[PDB]
Amino acid sequence: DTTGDTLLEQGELAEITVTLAPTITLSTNTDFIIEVKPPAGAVFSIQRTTPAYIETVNDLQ
Amino acid sequence: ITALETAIILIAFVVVASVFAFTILSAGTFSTERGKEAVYAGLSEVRSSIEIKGSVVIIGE
Repeated sequence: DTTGDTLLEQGELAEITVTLAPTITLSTNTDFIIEVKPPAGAVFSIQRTTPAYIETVNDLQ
Repeated sequence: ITALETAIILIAFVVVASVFAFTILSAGTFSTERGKEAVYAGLSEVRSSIEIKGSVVIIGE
């Protein structure tokens, strides 16, 4: 907020929002995977399963 | 008498020495250059690796 720094170091915390509204269609009872590839370090992925009834805000634990 | 000839033989050997000196001068430079490239070439090869990041995906027709 003060400078323009965009490095992630001790004490900082950032959330990430991936928007797929019109371009990518996802619906109930489906399995999807989101893969993140940093320039260095681990390469992790996120596997979940869409619920059977979509609400405005859903939790996937 | 003996002085006159020894001048001629003296000139003969110095010329041969100089010509041999020039050739051994010229050759030493070439050998030095070739040794230098070998080190440079060797270092470049070791550092040129490649990794694989992420999964492998098959697309079926």
